[PDB]
Amino acid sequence: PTFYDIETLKVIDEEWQRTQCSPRETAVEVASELGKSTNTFFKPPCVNVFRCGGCCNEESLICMNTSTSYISKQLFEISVPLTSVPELVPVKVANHTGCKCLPT
Amino acid sequence: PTFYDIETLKVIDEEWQRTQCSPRETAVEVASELGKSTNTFFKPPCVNVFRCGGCCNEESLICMNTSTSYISKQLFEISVPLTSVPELVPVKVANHTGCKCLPT
Ligand SMILES: *[C@@H]1O[C@H](CO)[C@@H](O[C@@H]2O[C@H](CO)[C@@H](O[C@@H]3O[C@H](CO)[C@@H](O)[C@H](O)[C@@H]3O)[C@H](O)[C@H]2NC(C)=O)[C@H](O)[C@H]1NC(C)=O
Ligand SMILES: *[C@@H]1O[C@H](CO)[C@@H](O[C@@H]2O[C@H](CO)[C@@H](O[C@@H]3O[C@H](CO)[C@@H](O)[C@H](O)[C@@H]3O)[C@H](O)[C@H]2NC(C)=O)[C@H](O)[C@H]1NC(C)=O
Ligand SMILES: *[C@@H]1O[C@H](CO)[C@@H](O[C@@H]2O[C@H](CO)[C@@H](O[C@@H]3O[C@H](CO)[C@@H](O)[C@H](O)[C@@H]3O)[C@H](O)[C@H]2NC(C)=O)[C@H](O)[C@H]1NC(C)=O
Ligand SMILES: *[C@@H]1O[C@H](CO)[C@@H](O[C@@H]2O[C@H](CO)[C@@H](O[C@@H]3O[C@H](CO)[C@@H](O)[C@H](O)[C@@H]3O)[C@H](O)[C@H]2NC(C)=O)[C@H](O)[C@H]1NC(C)=O
Repeated sequence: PTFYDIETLKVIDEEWQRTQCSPRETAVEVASELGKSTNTFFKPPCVNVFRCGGCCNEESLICMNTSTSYISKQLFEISVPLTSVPELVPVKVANHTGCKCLPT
Repeated sequence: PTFYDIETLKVIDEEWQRTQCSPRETAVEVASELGKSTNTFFKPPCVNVFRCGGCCNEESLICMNTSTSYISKQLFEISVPLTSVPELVPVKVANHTGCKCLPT
């Protein structure tokens, strides 16, 4: 075990660690998380919340949220066509606060 | 258009911008990007590369890579069972360097 050897391996592990199941910030399209009837739009269409992702030690395991809170995010509801008026509505979208690899 | 009004809207747009199609760093499981025959493992199993994602202005559009480079990432190949020895191999994994919303 030379000294140059260690550093690289180290670094590779840090790589491996940064890929592990955690709540990472992601872009969620609000339509796909609700009923979305009769072409009631959103603007903006998407929102930045934290979500679970990343790899697991064993294959059968998956990154699943173990806890979740719900942020409120002001958005414009546009029903086009057509009317009248889009209003500033606070929609509740799931922020994942806990994760763990699980079955499945 | 009051002054408090502006700030919030501003901020919401910045939200909207941060969700738009771009190359964002993500965790790729190396098995799923190759042949993966006869249970030839990897360790670590995953790797941090840049990939395309995010929302698009219109619905029919998707974030697609328009350019891609290929990073080389030293990994351990373990064929278990079983032998012999896992060796430090440089695998070539796709780093997305360009994106744009497209059809589809
Ligand atoms: C893990 O996070 C997900 C979000 O990705 C959570 O799923 C959500 O769970 C809530 C609460 O059960 C669901 O709200 C429900 O919606 C139904 C019908 O759409 C409504 O009738 C109920 O009254 C309720 O409000 C929501 O649908 C669901 N969202 C999804 C899956 O898209 C889940 O709760 C989280 N799980 C853990 C372990 O915390
Ligand atoms: C949405 O979920 C994200 C992540 O799941 C939440 O961010 C997390 O907030 C918690 C709050 O306790 C942070 O815990 C602590 O953070 C401080 C930061 O200095 C740290 O010193 C402590 O050791 C501890 O970790 C956590 O770090 C943070 N995670 C990330 C990645 O930002 C966020 O709060 C959730 N949104 C809301 C408002 O519920
Ligand atoms: C967008 O990025 C993707 C990666 O997610 C690129 O897909 C990859 O394209 C390369 C080059 O065509 C493929 O390599 C090929 O593999 C086949 C068989 O597996 C081999 O026979 C060929 O000789 C070649 O080396 C690779 O399979 C493919 N990877 C995927 C899709 O998982 C794609 O090139 C990028 N597109 C743009 C617009 O740059
Ligand atoms: C893998 O792809 C990522 C992103 O697709 C590459 O990161 C990007 O690298 C380019 C190199 O030109 C950066 O462009 C310039 O970055 C400097 C940073 O100070 C900035 O001042 C310039 O305005 C310009 O944007 C780009 O920012 C950067 N993107 C991110 C999000 O990091 C990365 O280089 C690719 N891996 C390899 C080695 O091919």
